[PDB]
Amino acid sequence: SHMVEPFLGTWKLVSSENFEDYMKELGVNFAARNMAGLVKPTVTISVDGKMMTIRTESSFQDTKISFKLGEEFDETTADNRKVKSTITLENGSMIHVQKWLGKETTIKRKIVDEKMVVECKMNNIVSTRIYEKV
Ligand SMILES: CCCCCCCCCCCCCC(=O)O
Repeated sequence: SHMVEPFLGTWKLVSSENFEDYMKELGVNFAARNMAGLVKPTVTISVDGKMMTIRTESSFQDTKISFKLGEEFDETTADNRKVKSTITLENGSMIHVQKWLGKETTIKRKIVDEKMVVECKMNNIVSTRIYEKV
């Protein structure tokens, strides 16, 4: 397994653009939007054989997912949506699709200059979050 290797590690958020409207588009209630909005999460990406784990830790939230690449799985998101998630590697990006209630959002991560640039998109609203390797 070579294609995941650049994303393996511990990443700490350092910048965020338009996260408020992305969450607004997602339906996150306004109280939760300021819990998520004023915090810098640490995201940990790891592999244990067949299995990948992506842990997100906050002051507030401490959620994580485990999955095999390209195998849909059930996920409860931090805002309590019950989604169907599929995570692939495509063109050197890691792509996470969530589908729920006939809605979809995607989270794309790519390594640029040793930083992890994460693009969150729903319905033409885009948020860009950039993490630094710890
Ligand atoms: C626990 C407080 C509620 C937070 C709700 C927003 C989370 C929904 C999806 C956020 C995905 C951010 C992805 C990332 O930057 O790694």
